[PDB]
Amino acid sequence: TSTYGRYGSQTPMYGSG
Amino acid sequence: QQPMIYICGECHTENEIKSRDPIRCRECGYRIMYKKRTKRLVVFDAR
Amino acid sequence: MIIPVRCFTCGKIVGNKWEAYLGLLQAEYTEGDALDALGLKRYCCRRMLLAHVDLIEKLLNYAPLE
Amino acid sequence: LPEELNRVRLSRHKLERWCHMPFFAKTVTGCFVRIGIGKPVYRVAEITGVVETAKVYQLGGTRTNKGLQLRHGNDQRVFRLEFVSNQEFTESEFMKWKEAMFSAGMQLPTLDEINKKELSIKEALNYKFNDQDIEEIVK
Ligand SMILES: [Zn+2]
Ligand SMILES: [Zn+2]
Repeated sequence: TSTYGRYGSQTPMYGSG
Repeated sequence: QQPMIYICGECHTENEIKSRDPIRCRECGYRIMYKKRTKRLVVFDAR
Repeated sequence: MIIPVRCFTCGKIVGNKWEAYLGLLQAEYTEGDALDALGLKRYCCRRMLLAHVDLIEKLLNYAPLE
Repeated sequence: LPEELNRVRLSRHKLERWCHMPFFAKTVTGCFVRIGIGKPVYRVAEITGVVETAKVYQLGGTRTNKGLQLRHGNDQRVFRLEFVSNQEFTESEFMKWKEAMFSAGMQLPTLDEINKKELSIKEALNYKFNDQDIEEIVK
């Protein structure tokens, strides 16, 4: 149960904001 | 590696509770909390 | 608490008729005509829609989350 | 080597278990993260300290508004815990980070430093919550 990543959950970028 | 996952009373939020720890929920803070369903082979006969 | 699936005495399926019974009572129909409009001839199956208490609503009032 | 450098890489899943734990400026200060700058290029930055931003954002289930004062050689600016990626330090990214460290003049941390710092997170993960920290966490 350390890091159940299985990639990820769509990580946001800085400049897109 | 089972951290004994518990369920809060009103918030119904999962909490990881180990031995020698107070039984309180990760937010708000209450004193009532229940367990989760077992992982065994719960098989009934529709009789 | 909830509508049974079949009549205890006869065995006819009555579970699929509580909602329709409520609707027919809702529109204009009364009980004595609704029961035979649904297709319940024997008097043994008619208690399932008359004697049944709907306690599942009160149970659902105690929603676990949200 | 990149493999030895990824041991202390704080992924996005581990940071969700220390959003309100005390001593956040001691165990976290020293590790490296793959902060997403952005198109798919990434830049490794050093954790100088901890800051607090005025914008509140939700990260999956939980939600935190705290910042992270990072620095990549000389260029430093405020960042957020939501832009961090779970990918490991690639060879190109490792070479870029090494070049940036060499150009900035900051001495590369010794291998023993990382070896003794990686145990901090492991020891903090299994930390028994016996003291009066639950109240601060809930508050
Ligand atoms: Zn609590
Ligand atoms: Zn009947």
